[PDB]
Amino acid sequence: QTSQWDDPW
Amino acid sequence: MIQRTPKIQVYSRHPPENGKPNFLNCYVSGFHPSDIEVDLLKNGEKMGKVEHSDLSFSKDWSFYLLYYTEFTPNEKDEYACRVNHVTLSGPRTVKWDRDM
Amino acid sequence: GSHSMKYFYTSVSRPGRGEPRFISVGYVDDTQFVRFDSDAESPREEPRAPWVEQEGPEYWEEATRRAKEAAQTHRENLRTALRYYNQSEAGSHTIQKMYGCDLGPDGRLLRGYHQSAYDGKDYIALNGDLRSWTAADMAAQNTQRKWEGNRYAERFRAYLEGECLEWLRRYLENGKETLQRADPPKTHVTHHPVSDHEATLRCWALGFYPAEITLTWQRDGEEQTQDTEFVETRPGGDGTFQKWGAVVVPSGEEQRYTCHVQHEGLPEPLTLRWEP
Repeated sequence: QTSQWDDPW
Repeated sequence: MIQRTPKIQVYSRHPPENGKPNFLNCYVSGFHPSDIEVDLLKNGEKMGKVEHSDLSFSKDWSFYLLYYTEFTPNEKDEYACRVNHVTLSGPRTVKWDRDM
Repeated sequence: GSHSMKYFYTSVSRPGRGEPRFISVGYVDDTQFVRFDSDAESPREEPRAPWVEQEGPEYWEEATRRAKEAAQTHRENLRTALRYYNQSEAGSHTIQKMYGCDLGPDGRLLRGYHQSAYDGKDYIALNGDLRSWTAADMAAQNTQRKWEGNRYAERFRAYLEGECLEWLRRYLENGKETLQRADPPKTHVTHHPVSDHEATLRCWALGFYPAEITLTWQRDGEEQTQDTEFVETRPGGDGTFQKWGAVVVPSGEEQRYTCHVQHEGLPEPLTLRWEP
């Protein structure tokens, strides 16, 4: 499953 | 910004035997951006039911896709793959060669 | 041998045509199993492998949620990138992110992946230590200040070392039949005319898995690199792969050339010559 975390640039 | 051309490979899923049902594959790779037109051609004519894989890319960031359809290789029929991309002056046609 | 789970995100802006596109594809080794396309009528995580279809509704719903959040985030990322490089709102731009985990033989994280690009060029990447970032330019270093400030690396390390590896193991078990297999290639050499004094020997390897393979030519025992051509490994569309390597050989010299194939599906590396 994909990651919960994906911080903005 | 740099835009990269599509490498094109036209081949068959299984070894080409006349009379035997098979799959025609046009694999396009190493291009950018992702937008791209791909058609499979039988005697210069657009084939009917052509499927393609989901957009993905390699480690060098270049995109790749596989287009494919059902076809029965025979003697009179001529098959090719037509690709158009922003990096090209126009559509590029690569004929299916049973030796490659 | 060692396995991996990798996700690929692609975000494509398109000024005057509404929202940007966001595709996400999941891979276990060389096998795709999940997709998500914002350009679908009803965006949602879909199965692309048979060994994942049997996943409960919770799985697909939550995955869809995460996918949508990622899509929005990247939609913001595109504008932010516009601001960083001081670019026009008219041009179309692309953001790509590959991230995943290599499950090593020791059952521990052999390698962690988290790297992204802008318009096809390196942007920012998580380093091998999984604690520091490498930014390609001064624009990415803004994002670096940001991710260091929020300890993003720690969180993502938590993900890679845990949930990522675990889900990878589960996927490996549920799809053991197609994932934990090594199919050797069918090989053969073909001859082709080129010149009145030259020809082409094409070495063929077909229907093998995984994709990783080594195809070489040797002249009387000594590796041959000149006058060679090795096409990029291509997909069969049936879960297999194909590859050929050709060499231009003067007429009458055919017997002196050999093809060498290495694949984990082969008990012993192959040596081939052109046969009548």
